[PDB]
Amino acid sequence: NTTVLADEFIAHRLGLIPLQSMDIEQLEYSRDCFCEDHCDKCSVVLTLQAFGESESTTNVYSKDLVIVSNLMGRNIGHPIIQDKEGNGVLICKLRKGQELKLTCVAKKGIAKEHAKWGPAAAIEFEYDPWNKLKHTDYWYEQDSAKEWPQSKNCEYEDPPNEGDPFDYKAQADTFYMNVESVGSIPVDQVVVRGIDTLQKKVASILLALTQM
Amino acid sequence: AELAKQELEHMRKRLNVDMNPLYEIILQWDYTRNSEYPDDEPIGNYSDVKDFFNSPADYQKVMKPLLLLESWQGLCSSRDREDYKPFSIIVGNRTAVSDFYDVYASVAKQVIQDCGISESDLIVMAYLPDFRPDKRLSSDDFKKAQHTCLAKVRTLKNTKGGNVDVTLRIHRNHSFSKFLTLRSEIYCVKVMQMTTIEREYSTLEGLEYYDLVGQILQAKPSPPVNVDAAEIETVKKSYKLNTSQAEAIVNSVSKEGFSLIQGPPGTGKTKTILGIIGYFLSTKQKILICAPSNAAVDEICLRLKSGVYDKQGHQFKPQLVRVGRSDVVNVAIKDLTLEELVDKRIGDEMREKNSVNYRNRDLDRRNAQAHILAVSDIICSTLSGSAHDVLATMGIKFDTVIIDEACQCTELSSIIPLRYGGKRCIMVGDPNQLPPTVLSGAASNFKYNQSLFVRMEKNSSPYLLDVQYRMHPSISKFPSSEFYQGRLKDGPGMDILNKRPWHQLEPLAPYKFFDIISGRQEQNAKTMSYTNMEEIRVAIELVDYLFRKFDNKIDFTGKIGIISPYREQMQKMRKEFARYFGGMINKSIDFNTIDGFQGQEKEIILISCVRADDTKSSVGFLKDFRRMNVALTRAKTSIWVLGHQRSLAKSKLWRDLIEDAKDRSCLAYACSGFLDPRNNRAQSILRKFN
Amino acid sequence: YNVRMDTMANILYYPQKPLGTTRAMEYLKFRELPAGQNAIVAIACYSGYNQEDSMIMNQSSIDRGLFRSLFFRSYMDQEKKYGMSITETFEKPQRTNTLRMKHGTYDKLDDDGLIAPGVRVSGEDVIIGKTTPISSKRDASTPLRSTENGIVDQVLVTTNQDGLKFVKVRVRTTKIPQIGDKFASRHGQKGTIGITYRREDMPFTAEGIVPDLIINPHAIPSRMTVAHLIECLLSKVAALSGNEGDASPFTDITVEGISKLLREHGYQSRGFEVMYNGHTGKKLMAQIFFGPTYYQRLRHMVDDKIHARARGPMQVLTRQPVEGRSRDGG
Amino acid sequence: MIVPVRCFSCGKVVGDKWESYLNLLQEDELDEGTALSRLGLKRYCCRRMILTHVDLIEKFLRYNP
Amino acid sequence: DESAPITAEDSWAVISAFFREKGLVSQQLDSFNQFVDYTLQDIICEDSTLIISFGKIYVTKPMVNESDGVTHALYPQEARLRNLTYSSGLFVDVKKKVFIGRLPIMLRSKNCYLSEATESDLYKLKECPFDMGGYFIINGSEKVLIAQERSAGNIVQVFKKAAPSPISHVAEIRSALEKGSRFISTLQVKLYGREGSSARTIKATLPYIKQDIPIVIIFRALGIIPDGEILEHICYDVNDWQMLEMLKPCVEDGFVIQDRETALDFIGRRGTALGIKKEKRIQYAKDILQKEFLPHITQLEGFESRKAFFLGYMINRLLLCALDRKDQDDRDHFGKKRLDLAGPLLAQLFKTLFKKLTKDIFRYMQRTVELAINAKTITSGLKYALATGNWGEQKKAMSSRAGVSQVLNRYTYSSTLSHLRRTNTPIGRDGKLAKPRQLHNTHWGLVCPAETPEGQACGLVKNLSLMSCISVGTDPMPIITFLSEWGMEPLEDYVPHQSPDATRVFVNGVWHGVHRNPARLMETLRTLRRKGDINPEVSMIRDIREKELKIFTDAGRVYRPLFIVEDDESLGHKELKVRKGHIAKLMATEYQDEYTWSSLLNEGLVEYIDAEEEESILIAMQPEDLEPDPAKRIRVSHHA
Amino acid sequence: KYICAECSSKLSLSRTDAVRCKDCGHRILLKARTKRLVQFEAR
RNA sequence: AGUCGUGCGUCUAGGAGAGGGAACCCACU
Ligand SMILES: [Zn+2]
Ligand SMILES: [Zn+2]
Ligand SMILES: [Zn+2]
Repeated sequence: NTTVLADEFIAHRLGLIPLQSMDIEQLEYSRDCFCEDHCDKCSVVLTLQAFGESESTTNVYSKDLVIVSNLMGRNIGHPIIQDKEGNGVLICKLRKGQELKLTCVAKKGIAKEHAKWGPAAAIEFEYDPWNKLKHTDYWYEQDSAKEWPQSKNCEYEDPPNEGDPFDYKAQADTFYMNVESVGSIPVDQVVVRGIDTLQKKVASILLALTQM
Repeated sequence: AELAKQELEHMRKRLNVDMNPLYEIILQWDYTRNSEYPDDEPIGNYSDVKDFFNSPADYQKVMKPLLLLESWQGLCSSRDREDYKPFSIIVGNRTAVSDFYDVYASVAKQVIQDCGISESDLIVMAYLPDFRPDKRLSSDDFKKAQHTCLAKVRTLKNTKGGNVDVTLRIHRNHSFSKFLTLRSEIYCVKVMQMTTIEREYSTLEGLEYYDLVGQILQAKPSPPVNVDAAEIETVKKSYKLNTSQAEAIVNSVSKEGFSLIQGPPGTGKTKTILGIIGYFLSTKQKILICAPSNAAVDEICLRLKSGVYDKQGHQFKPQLVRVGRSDVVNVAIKDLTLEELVDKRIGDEMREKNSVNYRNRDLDRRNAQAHILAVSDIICSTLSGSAHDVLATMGIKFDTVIIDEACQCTELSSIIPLRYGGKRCIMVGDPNQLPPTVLSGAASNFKYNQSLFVRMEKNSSPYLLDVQYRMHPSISKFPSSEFYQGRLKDGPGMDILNKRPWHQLEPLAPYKFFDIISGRQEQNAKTMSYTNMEEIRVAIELVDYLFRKFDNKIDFTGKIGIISPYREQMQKMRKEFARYFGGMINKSIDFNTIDGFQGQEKEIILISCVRADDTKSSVGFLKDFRRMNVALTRAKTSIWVLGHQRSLAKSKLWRDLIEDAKDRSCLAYACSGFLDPRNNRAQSILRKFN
Repeated sequence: YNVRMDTMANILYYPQKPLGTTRAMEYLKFRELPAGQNAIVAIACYSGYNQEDSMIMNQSSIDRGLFRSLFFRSYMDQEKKYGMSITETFEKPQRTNTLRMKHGTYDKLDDDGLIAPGVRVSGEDVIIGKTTPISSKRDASTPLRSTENGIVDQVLVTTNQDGLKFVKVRVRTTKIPQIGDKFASRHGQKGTIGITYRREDMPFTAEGIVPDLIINPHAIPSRMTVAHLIECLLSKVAALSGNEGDASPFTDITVEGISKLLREHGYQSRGFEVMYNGHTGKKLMAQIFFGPTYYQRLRHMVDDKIHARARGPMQVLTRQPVEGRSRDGG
Repeated sequence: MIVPVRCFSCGKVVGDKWESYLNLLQEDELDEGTALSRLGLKRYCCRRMILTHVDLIEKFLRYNP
Repeated sequence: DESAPITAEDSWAVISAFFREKGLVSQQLDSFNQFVDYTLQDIICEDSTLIISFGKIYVTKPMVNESDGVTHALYPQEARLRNLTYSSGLFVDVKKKVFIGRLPIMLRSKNCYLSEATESDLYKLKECPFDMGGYFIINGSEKVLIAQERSAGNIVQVFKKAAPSPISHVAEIRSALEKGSRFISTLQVKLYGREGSSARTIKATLPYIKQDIPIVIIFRALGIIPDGEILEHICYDVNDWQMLEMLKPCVEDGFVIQDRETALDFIGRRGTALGIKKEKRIQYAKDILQKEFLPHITQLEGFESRKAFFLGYMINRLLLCALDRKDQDDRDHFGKKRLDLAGPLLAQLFKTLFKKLTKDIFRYMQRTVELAINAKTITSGLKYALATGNWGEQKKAMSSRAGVSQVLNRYTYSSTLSHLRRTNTPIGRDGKLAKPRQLHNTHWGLVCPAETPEGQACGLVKNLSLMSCISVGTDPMPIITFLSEWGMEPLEDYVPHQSPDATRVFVNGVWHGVHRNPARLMETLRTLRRKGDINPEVSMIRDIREKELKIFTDAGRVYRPLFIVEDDESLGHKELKVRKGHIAKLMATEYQDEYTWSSLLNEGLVEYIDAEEEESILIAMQPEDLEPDPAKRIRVSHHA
Repeated sequence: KYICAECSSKLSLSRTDAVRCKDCGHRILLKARTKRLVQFEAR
């Protein structure tokens, strides 16, 4: 590596690069399987090679990464490309005489250990558009309704009527959830895997209770 | 000084032009695409070659589309006409070079040796999962392949086990890279060599830094400079040249810059070049002679080997360097080649010693070739070969650059040798001769076929060589009247030619036109080349009659040459002559196309025209006046013209030629068995046609 | 900065220009060389760890490239001659005829005696291996800082004015924000991170936006820093519109115009945004002031401000602990 | 130096569209907000991440090394 | 359109032009350039004579003389990497060229490679284009000289005294040469006796005279023997009897002296050094009075009346302050303060080192009873001065006032910019006197109100505003000649009793003379300065209340640019000279890169104003606010 | 073992040898990165 | 409308540690 950037900087940038994880369940954590180091059964190996030329700067993208390990017919670890041009995520720029040559090992993991594993960027969660449950006391100076614009989801619920009294028996319901995926996993598979993980955690709790 | 630094920087830039833009443009093309143009861009982008260029940028913008179109047409021609041997490679790691991907692949040494893949060869790669291992892979599969990708060979590294590592450069944005997975079999087949295209592109880019850039853009030759007549006469007497030739040489040498010399065939063009070289040497100054074809370079080298006389009359033989391969160059020129001259001049501890010895030998060879080039005074080569890497590394300025057959080469090829700081350029060419080789008719429509010498002649009239010796005055009459618009004077030997015989007899005359009353030509779909049997039969009968008349009195070894516009017709004639006459046709008779036969002169020339059917008014290549001039000017004593009367009469030039022949009584009706009185059918047909 | 061998250099990972920039900044060229980043600040007391002007920074943002820094430290060594014909030598000590040997590991040193770039050095590891002949020689290596460590970035060797060999070794380290690190807005507010929360725990707006920073509101009244809230509102308006906002002192624009523009952008006029508790999803009773704001990571960091001594070296003059954490003082 | 790979606030990948952002600003001569909206950035976190970024990598590459 | 009014926003464009013409480090670069151009030659010429002679001094490009090597061009990056000194050698011709040393070269000066370098050239040299230079590379370390604040010289400052002290009011002037051979001459005149003390006497502490002498004896020595002439010089308006009543004790006590020789003898009585008062001491006292007493006004005996007139003016100011008709002078005002940049500091260091070298070569010549210039004496001295910050004549000096040179801070670009434009106050960081620490109202537009360190240094270290520049100095002789030719009566011919109305003209604190038509002269001077004939840095102030004209050309004066407003307009309302056409021209020039800040100065659209001049002008807040939804901040009404 | 700041060409000089670049007069003489394996993590 | 010039290269596998005072400047609570 001889780029103007730093090895730690480029490594951090590479870590955030999304990778295909449709068959992540098939892949096993490195800490679990008995392997010396980053065996093909628990890791994905890619190689990044690049260098500049006379007067044209070399831009390094996600597509430049080349898978070197054997995936055994699994569509996992492929860089995610979504831009119209198809270049991918810009990584760095190399000038004439600047040689970049490195290897990347990707392991199975969760976003809790590091945000780079986050499959969803923003997860919007809303409920009770109209202030029916009195959960929030809108801050107002002249008029609460005028100051605070109506939410988009408000159209999906009947507007409140001042005639009726406050419903103290009402509880939170009809939660509007918008899930956006970075690209590693489709939103449908994202929610499916989240439900599966929660169910597996509850089942593990039950198993621990039974064992103890 | 500052000027020296600027000159050095300009030379370095000219000799170190990056090829990356050319690779980017070429690799974006689709091999499977079958169209007149590489892309679907609007036709309006292409523009005809402007006579005057405002600035180098406009010249480059005009030329680059034409060069790309020519390259695409050459690629298509290689794909269709030629079928290179396919091979297979294993994909490796990919390196993201600037706007490119370099893929390392391992191949067998025998496979690449058989295919003939070098470091400057273009290939097309494809993925064929359903391809049967036993199936005979061919270029047809690549053309019909769903996915194809162009690649350029960069390096070829040999390694134990007979393993060749090849670095293939492809366009980054190309989607085919998605199939370039590790340990993946990819079927690749060669297309063509990009060395000439790369050199042309480099010259086009560097034209800005050329010393004569202004003259090239303006295309205006430097004004003539008056010279004393006494000096011209002295030079003519010393070199034994002609008055007109001596005056033209003196005028060209006196003025600095581009010099135009129009030498019609048979006017001592090689003699004129020798005189120019001798005059320049008499007045170290390295001189670079460049010719479009290796044959011209070999002829020039052979002529120079005999020595060139100076003003004092003392013949001398300056060291001559031929920059070319031994196989392509003539056998006689092998000694003059750089490799042979260097060889003549030269005359795990074991592994390390062997490697050190090999490195020492390589260094000694490099030093020897550098010394030979530095001491050499005359360097003869081709336009493409003039840009050889060795010369660029040497970086030796060539003050005088002579270009031969300036009308037979493209502008880029002619300008290629000028990169080496060419201050004086002397271009010799005859516009009436064959135009520069072009693969695309569309490019010709944009005046791409037009060479720089054509524009220079249009701007100013060159010094036409009026005196000719080999060409018979009758033969040169019609070309002089029409093609050259006069200004041609027959030499002293108007009728004192050594080949006196076979002229007195009435049937055989210096010029004749034996038309065919009836003739049908068949066109082959595979080759699209017309073939006619009447022409072949007439030619065979005439040759047999000539041999019978002088079977033993005179030997026709290398004196009879049959030329036809179409390759298929010439091949059929050769086959028929071999079947009938036998092996004697190998030497006695020479069969070759008119374009290919250019540069060769024979006592008897049989120009056979294939166009016989009158159904289609189209004339074809026969319409062009330059081809007719080339065909007529290659003869010395006897010309036998064969072709249907009406089809030729359709064209204006051919109609004028027929009228002139009738005026000179050179027209004689001919048909099958013309000289066979036994066949009464031929006599009856001739009588009826009268 | 790659070629500059400064004694101490700090480089921000992802410099960002402020959303609200004074018209004089372009003349100062601050936009070309910004010092800070635009982080989504919520002025609320969420977990109680931002009290006393403290702040809560998102752990996910921290590990995703938020306020990461590169610290470069350069050590210089010379072969200054003490007496003619006697000079120091840059060579790896071999323990032979040497009496002064320190805990620094000399294995990292190469044959030349200088660690090449890409070598891990920590603690008292020797960076430059120099030995002064004595009349056989005594070690004079330059040990690495005890309290600082990292990957050696570059090494250069030249000749001084008198021709003596001179060496300069620059070591680069990556420093990530921590709780003890000090940050500050552009209004004289200085805060030390109290706790690092992942994107899940921190509250999220109705659009799913999780703030990068949370600041206790109590910092505003006492400090009289009304400009911070106006800057946050202007930054929100600029981000929504996409056009950089003018935050010059005496600009004709007023707070009412900014609020009107924000309302036109489909948000609360005064910048308050409904937020949800990340622990349980319950809507917060009181709406939270929210929006982007420019922040700067000050050089004051806990990593270099933490010291501890247990029977360390003592001054010869008084047999008492020496002064300075870098020298293992007390 | 280079555009951040993912948004600090939410984590959305924004490095792909930096070149597209520059092309829209230059080729189409579109305003900042319109270009960002076309690229598909709704939340203002990504909007300020892209808008506020500075291309110091080019300036560093201006040097010979 | 072209002459239409100008909006507030368009003014920003003009501001941009300023930063293009000068930049953020303009002051230091200009000071260093003017130093190396003129001050070095002036110092060489001042001590050129010896009992040998130096004709000219030449400065080459920076170079390094490596041992066992060949000298070659040295660049700032190479110096920083190799810890070399970025200095250029000095060549001086000697007659009956010699390398005298190396002068450090400031970045972005007129003697550095990066000056005539484009962005591509700077990158090729591994130099950041954003770097503003303005520092010295010593042993690789980057050192910046902080502007030093000092009390302006050649000005009379009158201060009261505490009740316990017998003195009531003291008027002090720090006379010093503005051309060469600078030496501090603090002349103080004190009024002994508090209110009601019944002893209203005034005594001036002549330099080298410990015992204060009455002003009457000084006037007698100068040549004004008659008491009436002394009173007329002291008091201009005979109508004011209070001044005469207060001065009556002074003349009563000075009546003893009536002869010039007696006055000179009495002056020479104190400070005896084994001399005879009547033998070769009257000449000594006369020489002291010619040089020591008010050296700045003149240094020749041809016209000694100027000293008498200046002393009379000083006594008049002291009496006015004592009578309470004139407010006490304030030290915090920048009009009386000068900010010496790297220019004057390097000039002093040079002067000292060159004097030391001259002494050394003189000693060497004396030894050689029957070349050999120690160049290191200057180079090493300068290196030490720029290394530890000890600004002293020699290393052994303990009162060098360290802190002048500080390691440039490069934590961030803004920090470097602030440090390069930083100012320091020589007052010790200790003490608990809040008055100097507080920023005076004069700091408006010259010192940033907010940017300042917190703690002991608070209120002492100051940072100049964006549109603030330090005068580099100019020759006042053209101004003196113009004033004399325009109708300024010589001070020798001044006749106050027959000239009740007259405006005194002061140039660099020198009372050259008086003028009868102050308005016309002031208008002509302003027109010439706006046209560009006179350097804009010169500050001209006219006070009608005191009827005094002051002209300042000395360096170290802080000034800022402001638009000029004139009543000439078709509409008739007050409008600025700058119009839409000038802004359009500036925008066109910016787009092209013809019309820059220099053109604005030449056309008179923008004028430089210093601290002193601001006391005699009214400034509008905005271009169009003071000339002609309760959300906008309340704006002060345009009463004027 | 060493490279030039400007030429960026390998020198591989030894002890008791000049530290100046052979190609040019510049003598910065930077050193290339260590051949030892180096690993980094995105954390 | 049916044909064509141009280029490439030849030797490669063996055990242990211990130390700077003064002055100046910047900066933090
Ligand atoms: Zn494993
Ligand atoms: Zn985001
Ligand atoms: Zn070099």
